[PDB]
Amino acid sequence: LADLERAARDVLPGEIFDFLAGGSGTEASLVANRTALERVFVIPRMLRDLTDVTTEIDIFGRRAALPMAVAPVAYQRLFHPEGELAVARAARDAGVPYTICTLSSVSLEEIAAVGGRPWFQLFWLRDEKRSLDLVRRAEDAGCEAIVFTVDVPWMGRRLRDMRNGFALPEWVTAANFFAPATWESVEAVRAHTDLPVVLKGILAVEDARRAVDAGAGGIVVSNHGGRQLDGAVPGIEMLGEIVAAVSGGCEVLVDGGIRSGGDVLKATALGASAVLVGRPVMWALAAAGQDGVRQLLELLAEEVRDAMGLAGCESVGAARRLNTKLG
Amino acid sequence: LADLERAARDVLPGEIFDFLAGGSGTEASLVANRTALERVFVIPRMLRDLTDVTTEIDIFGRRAALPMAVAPVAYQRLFHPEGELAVARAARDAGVPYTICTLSSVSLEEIAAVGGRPWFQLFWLRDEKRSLDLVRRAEDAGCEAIVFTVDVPWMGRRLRDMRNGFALPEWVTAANFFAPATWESVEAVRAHTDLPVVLKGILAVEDARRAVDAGAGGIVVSNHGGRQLDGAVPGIEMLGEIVAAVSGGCEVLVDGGIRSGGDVLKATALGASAVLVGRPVMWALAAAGQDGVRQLLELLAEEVRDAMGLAGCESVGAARRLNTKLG
Amino acid sequence: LADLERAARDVLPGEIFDFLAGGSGTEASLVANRTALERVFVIPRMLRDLTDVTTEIDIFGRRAALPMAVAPVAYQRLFHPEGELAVARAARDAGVPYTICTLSSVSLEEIAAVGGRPWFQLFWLRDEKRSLDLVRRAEDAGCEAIVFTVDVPWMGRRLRDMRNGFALPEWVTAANFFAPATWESVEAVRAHTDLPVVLKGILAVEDARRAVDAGAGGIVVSNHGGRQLDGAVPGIEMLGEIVAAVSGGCEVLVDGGIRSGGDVLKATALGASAVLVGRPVMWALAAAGQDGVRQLLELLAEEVRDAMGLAGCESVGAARRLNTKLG
Amino acid sequence: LADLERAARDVLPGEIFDFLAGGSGTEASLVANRTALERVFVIPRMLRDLTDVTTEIDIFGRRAALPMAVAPVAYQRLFHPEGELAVARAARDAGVPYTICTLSSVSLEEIAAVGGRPWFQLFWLRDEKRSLDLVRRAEDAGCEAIVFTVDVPWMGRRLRDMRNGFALPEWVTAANFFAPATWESVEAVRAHTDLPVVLKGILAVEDARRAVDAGAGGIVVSNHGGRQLDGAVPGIEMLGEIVAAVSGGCEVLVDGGIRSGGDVLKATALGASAVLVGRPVMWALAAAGQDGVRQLLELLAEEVRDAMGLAGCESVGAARRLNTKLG
Ligand SMILES: Cc1cc2nc3c(=O)[nH]c(=O)nc-3n(C[C@H](O)[C@H](O)[C@H](O)COP(=O)(O)O)c2cc1C
Ligand SMILES: Cc1cc2nc3c(=O)[nH]c(=O)nc-3n(C[C@H](O)[C@H](O)[C@H](O)COP(=O)(O)O)c2cc1C
Ligand SMILES: Cc1cc2nc3c(=O)[nH]c(=O)nc-3n(C[C@H](O)[C@H](O)[C@H](O)COP(=O)(O)O)c2cc1C
Ligand SMILES: Cc1cc2nc3c(=O)[nH]c(=O)nc-3n(C[C@H](O)[C@H](O)[C@H](O)COP(=O)(O)O)c2cc1C
Ligand SMILES: C[C@H](C(=O)O)c1ccccc1
Ligand SMILES: C[C@H](C(=O)O)c1ccccc1
Ligand SMILES: C[C@H](C(=O)O)c1ccccc1
Ligand SMILES: C[C@H](C(=O)O)c1ccccc1
Ligand SMILES: C[C@H](C(=O)O)c1ccccc1
Ligand SMILES: C[C@H](C(=O)O)c1ccccc1
Ligand SMILES: C[C@H](C(=O)O)c1ccccc1
Ligand SMILES: C[C@H](C(=O)O)c1ccccc1
Repeated sequence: LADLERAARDVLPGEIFDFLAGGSGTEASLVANRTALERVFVIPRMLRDLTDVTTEIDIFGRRAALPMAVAPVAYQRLFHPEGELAVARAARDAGVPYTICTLSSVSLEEIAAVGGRPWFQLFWLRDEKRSLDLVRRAEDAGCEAIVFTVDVPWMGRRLRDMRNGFALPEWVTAANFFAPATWESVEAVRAHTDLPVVLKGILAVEDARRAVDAGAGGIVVSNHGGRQLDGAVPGIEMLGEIVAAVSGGCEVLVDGGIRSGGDVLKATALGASAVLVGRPVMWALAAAGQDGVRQLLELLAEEVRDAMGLAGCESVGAARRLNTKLG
Repeated sequence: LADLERAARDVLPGEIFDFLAGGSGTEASLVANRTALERVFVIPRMLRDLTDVTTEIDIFGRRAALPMAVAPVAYQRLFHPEGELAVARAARDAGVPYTICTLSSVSLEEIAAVGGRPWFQLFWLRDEKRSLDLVRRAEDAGCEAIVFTVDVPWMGRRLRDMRNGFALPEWVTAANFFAPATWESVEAVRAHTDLPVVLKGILAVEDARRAVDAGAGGIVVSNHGGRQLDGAVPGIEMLGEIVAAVSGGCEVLVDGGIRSGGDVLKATALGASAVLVGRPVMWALAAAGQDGVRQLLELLAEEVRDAMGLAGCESVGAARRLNTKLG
Repeated sequence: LADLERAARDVLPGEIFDFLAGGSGTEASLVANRTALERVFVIPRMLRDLTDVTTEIDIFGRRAALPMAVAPVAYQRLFHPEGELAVARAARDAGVPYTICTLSSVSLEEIAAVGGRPWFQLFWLRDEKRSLDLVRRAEDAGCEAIVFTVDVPWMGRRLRDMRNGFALPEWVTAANFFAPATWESVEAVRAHTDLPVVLKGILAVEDARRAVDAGAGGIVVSNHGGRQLDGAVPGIEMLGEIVAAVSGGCEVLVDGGIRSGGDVLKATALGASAVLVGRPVMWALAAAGQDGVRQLLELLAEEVRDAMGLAGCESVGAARRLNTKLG
Repeated sequence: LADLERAARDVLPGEIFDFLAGGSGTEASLVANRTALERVFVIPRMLRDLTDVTTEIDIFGRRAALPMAVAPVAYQRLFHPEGELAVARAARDAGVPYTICTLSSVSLEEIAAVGGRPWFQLFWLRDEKRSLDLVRRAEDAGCEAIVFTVDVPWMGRRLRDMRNGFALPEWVTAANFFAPATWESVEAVRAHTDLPVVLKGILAVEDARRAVDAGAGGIVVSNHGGRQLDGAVPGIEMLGEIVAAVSGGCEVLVDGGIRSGGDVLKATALGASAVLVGRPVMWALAAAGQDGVRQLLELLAEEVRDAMGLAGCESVGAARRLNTKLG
């Protein structure tokens, strides 16, 4: 919700609010994530049984309360002193998976100890052995999926951060402590874990197909929130094509700009299994810590149920069968 | 007309003007109703006989003076002290059907006693028997059609109203005194009345077809003025597809954003039998009571005749055969 | 040119500037005339012989210096005291046809006496005999074509004029001194003159075809400058379709929003034989009388030649064979 | 980069900043060059080997460091006292071809003596012999290609310059010291040089094909930065069609609005061999002379490499095989 964004702008130092809000380049891809969702209209169905509307899904072996997970966002102590623990606690209590980052400001084992349904996001290290160590650590700690970020051979050029000369406060560190990943890297991860491997940052149809062929359990259709290639298509504009191409071969998630339950409904109707949400979770953390994130997740939960029922869907499956029109 | 909107803003308390003007969510569907009409252009015909231009139609057994009816709008005493009686009187005198609401602030029997061509809008009650009682009451009072609202399994989230903490003044009540409706509910209504049943809030083509199959006498292609699902397609964007699918099997009405006789002409040219008009009627009621609504209906009548003749149509039938271009 | 518009706003009384600038309704069709031209892009050709670029055309038996004529605009004494005589003189000297109006503020015989290539615009009178008298007068005076306006069964609702309570100054009159025209009216005119009859205000393809069948020598594809049906498609959006349908059976002119030589080039490339120009001619008349109109026509002549040659066209015929892309 | 534009506005006299920034007419084609690029989105590829990303290309017999050359811009002493020598030096040092203009404010032999990879832009003179002299001079001086400008049968109408009454300062001259070029002119140039002839200002597909047939070694798909025909399509909107039509028969360059490495990537993905960059180079020259241009070229080099790798391309060839989506 947009209320939370203003609250976060008030509390955070400007340069940190910019690290959070910004995109790469001219921010064309950042803006397009929103434009893309705004142009999607749902064709709701009427007069269906709504006696037992449920927003639950099963994904990567487990039930989730909503078709949504908290996206990986590095260094969450930048936003609140409890950082990742505040968010992970709120996510647990909401029944939403939480993605622990490779660049988390609290150790992955500490965040996993919170409980809930933790996933682990991997950045490939120069050193196949350390990469595979991180994976093994995550698995030993009870993470349920490996979200391999594949869109960051190196970081995008964030002009806000360069303009600010933004740097990590010395009170924030990479508590778990890089090279471009390839398909060979994916295979090394797949061969070393029994957890589902989910490739995050896929936009081309042939890469979605190859992800299935590679043994991925999922993909996240994503332009990294407009922070990587400036001019990369929004994931929501590729999603329907990608869902058709994989034809049920893996879960297909999407992110970028999801700001309401209606947006979740749009993504579902375009064929997404679930969405990730990034910036809004951080606005809520900045504004009110754990209880802020809890309130955000409850509002999203309400909005998703509302939208589903208004659209005649008693389940997320039904929402996936909704048609859309581009406006 | 837009003159009336400003007049109403001046006279009404802010929170009531917001209950009236607002949509759900981000108001995306509210804005899109207008955008959709603005992008439609008519291809007028020339050099046709206009000696006897008539705006009359026959609908649900009766003549109407224009291809238009007053939409159901709950609690019209919110806008003027004479509420529904002022509007119903003006509608009668203009030869326009008036839709009496389930949530009317004057009793349905009182409004029907005004005369004219009253229709009755139904909200389904938890309790098939009370629902069917309302229907029987309406029929006994001389209502000519049952407008079953099928897009409100529960109310949309109106953020204006939540922000205002808007509530009914204790001087406005539901003078006729809820559960999600299904297709079984439609059948129960159809089996209990000889009046045409008109399903209001249809947007999917397959729901329009099923409405015909269900024995509806009409549908209203509608996103509830942008007040229900935020992100629901505008009815005007579905209308041509829907008209083709039903292929004369029931009357096909449309609403949402109709603000002029030219807009009526656009809807007709897209295949609508008639339109509903909501907010403008309430602006006129707020501004000048019965005579306000009369002046609005006379202006609309003038604008419809003007537009028709400019477009070479001596009858509404001819207007339906006009072609359009999207701009 | 836009310089002239400001100059005219300065000199004219507000209500007269509004009679000139305004459209009907919400001015949707007025704005769309401009939008339509702005979205058209020309694909220029290179490396062609331009040794003898000519902007001349033959139309309705006679040479014209440019593919352009002055549109019919009633009551030109509203804008300058010399009214129609100032404009007709400038047009003559530029080699541009001038359309004398039925509602001219100087008599048709006086304006024709100026010389040049006068056409005569007809409004159909209640009274076939008086209509045919006007036609005969025009023909006896040496007018070369009858421009039958077919888009005014009655006048559009000009809200600017209603708001101003605009009325003709008693010093402006209809110096030549109404009913809806039909196809029978066209035939009566065609049977009573040997001059080419040009139907002005055609937008539907089937009306363009029927115009040919009816023996018209031309049509003007036009929404009457956005002053008749509000929501009528711009002529420029129908032109290519219309040109294809008539397949050389009559001349096909266009008007609405032409504001430069580049706009003339766009219209030509879409298949127009020539354009009409209305409002700009009146801005020039208001600003500087006869010499104002002369300067406007010389600027347009320069701009047309410039655009043609830049686009590799040594003749208007070649310009008609240019391709376009919609942006 | 946009930083440089403001810096240049500060330092340059207004009328010179306008000679540089302006387009012809209403500047519709100038704006459309930017719009066109902004609507192009790239579909990046992931997980490819990026161990040796190279931005180098071979063109017209020689290696270039980037798929980019400095566009021909007349009279560069207008912007800085070192004019063309400052730019040519920076280009040399960056490994970017520099296009020497026929209307250069330093002699072509002086600029060629700088070294690097100089090309020579030709304007056709009234006098085939002088034209061919210029060509021979360029060839004798070591220029590697002849960029024949074919979109200037005469200059466009630059309203900024007419409004300013802009004229060359007497301290700027055409140091190398006109008629419309035709296909016969192209042949005369082709027959008189062994250098590749590159036709600059092609927009029609059939002109691109005829350029190949004529023995051109390249074309530049271009609307001359919006300075020639106002309303000419942007080159970027024709590029994909043109690349398909020539089917490898010559190099296909593009210009107009390229303002970042991401823009270069878009052009490549649409099929361009390379781009030209005009205005930005002049902003950098105005702001900081030779070192300004060097800094611009290093920033562009960084941005091109960044974008390529983010998009999974280890070479420009790979970038050409990227797909795009129009937004
Ligand atoms: C401050 C910030 C940090 C991020 N850090 C990471 C990261 O460490 N790993 C990752 O895969 N994605 C990262 N992302 C991208 C998000 O996972 C997600 O793709 C993007 O934020 C989704 O868009 P949304 O923020 O619009 O909801 C980050 C995003 C932001 C805004
Ligand atoms: C204040 C308000 C109250 C409404 N109440 C009802 C209602 O009780 N029943 C119903 O079916 N629709 C209701 N509607 C929706 C209208 O019938 C209609 O679909 C919508 O207003 C049409 O759009 P328009 O207002 O843009 O003309 C209401 C609309 C407004 C603005
Ligand atoms: C003040 C005014 C008066 C007009 N009078 C007439 C008229 O008497 N007869 C006619 O056929 N068209 C008339 N028109 C329409 C023009 O002939 C022409 O279709 C329209 O002005 C073309 O558009 P433009 O003004 O954008 O160039 C008039 C237009 C204006 C602005
Ligand atoms: C001030 C100026 C002068 C120019 N002079 C020439 C010229 O002498 N020869 C030529 O072929 N193009 C000329 N051009 C056009 C450029 O070569 C190029 O096509 C255009 O600038 C590319 O667009 P960009 O400026 O947006 O990068 C000129 C452009 C500008 C802005
Ligand atoms: C992936 C993520 C991002 O900001 O996109 C990131 C944040 C900080 C440092 C490295 C990467
Ligand atoms: C005009 C409207 C819009 O884009 O607001 C629209 C919605 C759905 C499909 C087409 C157009
Ligand atoms: C259907 C209608 C509405 O506002 O959409 C309504 C108004 C007041 C209370 C309930 C429903
Ligand atoms: C450009 C114009 C508009 O959208 O204003 C248009 C009207 C009808 C069809 C296409 C375009
Ligand atoms: C046709 C023309 C017009 O304004 O469109 C007109 C002007 C004055 C009076 C009648 C008609
Ligand atoms: C993007 C550009 C525009 O509309 O400015 C365009 C010109 C011609 C064709 C398509 C797009
Ligand atoms: C081609 C170029 C231009 O400005 O487009 C030019 C600049 C000055 C003088 C002549 C031509
Ligand atoms: C909505 C978005 C945009 O134009 O910003 C888009 C990007 C690529 C393709 C279609 C739409």
